[PDB]
Amino acid sequence: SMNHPDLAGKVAIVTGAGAGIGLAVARRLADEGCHVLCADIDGDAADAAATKIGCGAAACRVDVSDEQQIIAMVDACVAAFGGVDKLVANAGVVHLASLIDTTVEDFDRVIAINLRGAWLCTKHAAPRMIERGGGAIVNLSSLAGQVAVGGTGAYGMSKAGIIQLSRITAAELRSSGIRSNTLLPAFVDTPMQQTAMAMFDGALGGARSMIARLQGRMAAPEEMAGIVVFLLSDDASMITGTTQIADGGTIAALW
Amino acid sequence: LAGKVAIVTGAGAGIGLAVARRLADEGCHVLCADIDGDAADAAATKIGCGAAACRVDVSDEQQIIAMVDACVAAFGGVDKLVANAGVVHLASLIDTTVEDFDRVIAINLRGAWLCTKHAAPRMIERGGGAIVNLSSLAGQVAVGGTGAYGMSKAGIIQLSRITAAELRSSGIRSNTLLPAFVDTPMQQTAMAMFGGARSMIARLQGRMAAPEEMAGIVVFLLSDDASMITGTTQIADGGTIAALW
Amino acid sequence: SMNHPDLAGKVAIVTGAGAGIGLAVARRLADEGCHVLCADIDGDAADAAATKIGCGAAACRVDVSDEQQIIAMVDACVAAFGGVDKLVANAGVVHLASLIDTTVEDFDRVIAINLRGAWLCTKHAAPRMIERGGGAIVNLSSLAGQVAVGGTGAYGMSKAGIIQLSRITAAELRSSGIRSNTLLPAFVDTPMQQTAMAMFDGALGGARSMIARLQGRMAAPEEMAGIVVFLLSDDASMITGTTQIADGGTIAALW
Amino acid sequence: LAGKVAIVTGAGAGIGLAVARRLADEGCHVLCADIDGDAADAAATKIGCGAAACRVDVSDEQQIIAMVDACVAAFGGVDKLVANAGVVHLASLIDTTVEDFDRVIAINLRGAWLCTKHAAPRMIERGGGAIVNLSSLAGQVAVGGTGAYGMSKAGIIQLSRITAAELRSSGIRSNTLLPAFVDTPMQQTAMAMFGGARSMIARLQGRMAAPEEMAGIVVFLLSDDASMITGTTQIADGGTIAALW
Repeated sequence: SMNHPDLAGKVAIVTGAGAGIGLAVARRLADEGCHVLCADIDGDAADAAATKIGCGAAACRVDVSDEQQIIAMVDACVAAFGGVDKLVANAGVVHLASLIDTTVEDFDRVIAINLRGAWLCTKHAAPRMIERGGGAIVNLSSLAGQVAVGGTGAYGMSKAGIIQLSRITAAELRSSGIRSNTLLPAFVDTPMQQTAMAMFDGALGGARSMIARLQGRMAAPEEMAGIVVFLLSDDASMITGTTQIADGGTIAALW
Repeated sequence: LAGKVAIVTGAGAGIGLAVARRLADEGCHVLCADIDGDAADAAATKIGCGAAACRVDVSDEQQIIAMVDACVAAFGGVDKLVANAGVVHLASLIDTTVEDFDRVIAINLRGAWLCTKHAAPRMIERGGGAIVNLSSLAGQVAVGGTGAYGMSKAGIIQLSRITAAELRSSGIRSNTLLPAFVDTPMQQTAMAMFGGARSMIARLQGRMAAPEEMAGIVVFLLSDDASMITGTTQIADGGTIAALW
Repeated sequence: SMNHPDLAGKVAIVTGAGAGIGLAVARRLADEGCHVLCADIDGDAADAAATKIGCGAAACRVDVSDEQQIIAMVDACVAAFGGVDKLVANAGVVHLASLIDTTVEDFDRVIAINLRGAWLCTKHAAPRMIERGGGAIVNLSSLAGQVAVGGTGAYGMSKAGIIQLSRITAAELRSSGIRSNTLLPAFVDTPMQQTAMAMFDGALGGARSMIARLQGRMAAPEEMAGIVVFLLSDDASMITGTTQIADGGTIAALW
Repeated sequence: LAGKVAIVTGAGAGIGLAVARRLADEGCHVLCADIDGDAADAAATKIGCGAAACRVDVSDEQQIIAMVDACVAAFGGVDKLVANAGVVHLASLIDTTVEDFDRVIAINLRGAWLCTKHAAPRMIERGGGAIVNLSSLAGQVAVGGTGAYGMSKAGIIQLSRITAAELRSSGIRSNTLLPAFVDTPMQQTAMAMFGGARSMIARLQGRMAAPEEMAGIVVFLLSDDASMITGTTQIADGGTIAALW
């Protein structure tokens, strides 16, 4: 576990901060001296995150499928802490259906919340970062956005779109002092994926053994948070437009 | 590929037209689908050899279903699909509007998916088939201005992988073609917003590619010569991303 | 199966043309109207390939670990057919050992034959191609050169080096009219890999079932030859410095 | 990382020196290995805090074995390894000689492998460890002139994957760092053969990177914060390959 003094007094917005990776990201950032706006679709969970964290952190409710609500989030961060230095777009949904059974309604929702949402956070965060002299962004994608996982079509399509979001953000805002990188976790112990791992094949492992074989073990959300906080830090001054693979080796070999 | 039935979306102009003509030269029955019915008819007419024309708005699932059915009615079934329908949009990430984002995704990514969603069951009925989704180098490397476009093209790259994955056991293959700079009306309009176009092309890619050059790759990807190629991202960029030029 | 009239009367050198992918490449090229020099470490196998093929094709012996022998190969192709338009570097060895047990002697041999060999073929082929107004090259690598396969360290290191060979060849010779691309087959029915698949784990599939799960089925060498001949053709005019994955989907998903 | 033991090859100058100093700031015992013994001593002396110096020619397996043993003797064992030793060579693909190719491979690729070969058993004896192999953007994207160099750097990228694969169950992680343009003597000499250096750097990467900036990534990759990062190729190129610049 490493420290970053460049993060003391910085302001960060974390979306999906109510549970899992986002709650883990919010708490780690607070411990680095950040002012954190914990945003979530579930208003109570957001309040509860800020309550767990302390460190003067604040909460707000955001449905990242609505642009106006994203604008109101950034406004609230500015009004609570004076500006915006860091962004972690982590809000998202998982959806499971074969590619040929997925409905348009489901696809639209998954693209709106995941892809359109991550973009809109960058669209309204970045202007405020430019005023501060630069900033850092991490969008959470998934291994399913670069490698196929059966049943994750819509989801995977949205998560691929996020991987490219970071590149185009890096390209367009590097001369404004802004960095953007994508984090690709594989299998993490969080409520969001617990819905997903209900997927049980004709074999009794297949989640438990699937995950052990591919990744070695289940990942703790805390292990993704240390990566996110590194990527937001000045130790990552030379890292922009990259896909950070944090999959415990999953795609490094034939397992 | 003689005797095979192919649907090509955006067949009215550009790569789609070169792809349709080229599949026709290979003995293939071709349904030319386009949002412009006159371009569709004009293409089918230009090609001549059995090709049918069809008007499709790939933002509308119902019309995509009708297009596949039209191809079954005209030709018996469906063996090959080339999803080339698309739109370009230019605007910075921060100046892009929700409406333009939604429309670019709807047409490019959703449309490409829906085309596979409904063509694939017909390929299953035939014992298998092959899909080539047309994306862009801009779906993998950021070109400034091309946010919503690029994001949608990136998602198509992933469409092909998930398709290949779930449908391999049904004998269906899917790959993405990533052209860079090709002489087409869709692009020429785009590129006309000018390290500017002319010299970038010469330097990265060597010269502008013809739509025909792309067509011969599509056809290769659709053929039994590509029988062990599936879920891949095919780069036809003249070296652009291979080197620091 | 598709045709290419642009290949009639073209001259191709195929190394490792005695068996497997190379024999398959040589025979397909002959059927496209190519003059083929079938080169192999095993002189008899080379003669026998040219004998199977007919079509005026010729044979020569080459140990691609020796530069002089590579020079003599190109000389013989020039003397037999007048020049050199196409190259397929396919000569190679497989070696199996854990990364920590591999000897220097074994590493050196595997790098010399695979990596140094493919390079040297390009070094002495390319000048002759430049005289003809351009040309095409395919180097055979392996999925093991981009993804880890346990026991293939040296081999995999050499095969990665080949993937980059193509990029640097494309870069340096594009303005001379020369294209270079790498083919990455996974699991093919050839004698070269049959040594490899003797690798049997604590489970009875593990080759048979390993290969079915990952790739769907065993690949026929003929299926790699159609890809090589495409890549050498003018239908690939816009393809240079790429890694052609012909793995039947192996790395497209979590299998 | 306090209390951990690290071997850094090529610690005498450049990224290696920044890596050694930076691990020292983190409470880590460091063996500074370099082909130049004076640079090794000078580095260990500059750092001061327990660091030992060691002369190594990574083309020679026997000296690599002695280096690991020296680190065990000095500090008890080995937890971390940073293989940064290397040489640059410039020559076109067709003008490169077998001798220069052999030497570049020997030092860069073989040397990096041998360092892992012998350090890893010591990491196993400790319950695990972490490796960072230093490669180059030139190992993935072709820079003209850099053939043998690039080929060797590409192989290192694969070293890290096979290492991660076979050694994950022993608690060992391995990753590659791919810097682009960093202000170091090794590079400055290289880059001095001048779309030329100054402007390419500004355009692709934004500015030249400091060796320190690279060091902080190495340290991150060696830390328990990177506990779910293994077999990866870490890109620290300031955006170079993310966009068409």
